[PDB]
Amino acid sequence: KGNEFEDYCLKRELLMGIFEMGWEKPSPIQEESIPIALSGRDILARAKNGTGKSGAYLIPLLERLDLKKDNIQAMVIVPTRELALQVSQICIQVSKHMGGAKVMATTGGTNLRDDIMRLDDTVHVVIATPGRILDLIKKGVAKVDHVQMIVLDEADKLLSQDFVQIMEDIILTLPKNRQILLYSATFPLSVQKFMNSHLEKPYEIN
Ligand SMILES: [Zn+2]
Repeated sequence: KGNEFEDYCLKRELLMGIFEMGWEKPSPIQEESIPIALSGRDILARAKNGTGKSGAYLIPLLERLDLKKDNIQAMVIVPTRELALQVSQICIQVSKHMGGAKVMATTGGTNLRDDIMRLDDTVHVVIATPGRILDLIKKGVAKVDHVQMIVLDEADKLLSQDFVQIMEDIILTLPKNRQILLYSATFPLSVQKFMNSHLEKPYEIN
C-alpha cells in the first residue's frame, strides 16, 4: 500500500475535501511527499511550474492546522498574485468541510489597507507574494510567531536576485525550527544556497 489517500493518516473531513477536488488517487509527487511532510521533515522537491503540485503541500499543510488556535500557522509563498489566487481557491475548496479553516491571499494586487483590516480576524493560512507579506510582518499586522510551516512554491523564481533578500528577511521572522517545504522546477545555485542555509536534513525529490 501507500498509494491511497486514506493510507496517509488524514482527517476524515480533509479527505472529503480532497476527493471533492476530483483527486481519487494520489499522483506520484503527492504519494512520495505527503507522508514525509506529515512527519515534519523539510523537503526540496522538483516539480513543474503551476498548480500541479499544489495538493502535494496543501494536504499536509491543512492536516497540521489546529483550528482551535486563531494564529496564522502556515504560510505559502508564491511569485505571482495569479498563482496565489489559484492556490488559495484550491486550499479553500479542499478545507471546505474542516469546520472553519481561514485562508487569506495577500499580494501586490490587493491594496494594503484592506489586508491590514482583514488580518484583524482569524487567519490560519496565509498565501502571499514576497514583498506584501514581509511588509505585513514588519508592520506587526501579520503575527507569525506560530508559523510552523512555510512552503516556497517555485523557489527558483522566489530566490532570484530581486526577491532573495526579501525571502531571507521573511525566514528570519519565523520560529527557528519551522518546517520548510520547497518546490521548484530548477535547482540553481540560489536555491542550493538558501537550502543549505535554512533547511534541516531535507528529503529531496527529483
Ligand atoms: Zn462536500
